Amino acid sequence: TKASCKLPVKKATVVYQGERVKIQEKFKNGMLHGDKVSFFCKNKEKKCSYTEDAQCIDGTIEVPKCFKEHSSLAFWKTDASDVKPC
Repeated sequence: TKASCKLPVKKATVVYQGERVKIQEKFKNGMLHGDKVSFFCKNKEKKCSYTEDAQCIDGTIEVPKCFKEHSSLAFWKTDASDVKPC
């Protein structure tokens, strides 16, 4: 009775099983229920980036607010997906 999720982004990069990929591609057909993937983010307090593990649920998933599909005022020149881990 485990359904699948739906890539909430068309170009999101997460770390599934310690591997960096694009949920919009690897899971182009939605993500499997329970699938755990971390998103890349940055810490203005530590000046480093890290990962936010996520969990796919029966047809529903809650991506970490950290991720920002909207750039608007991203500024800087190193999105979390391309930052060094603290």
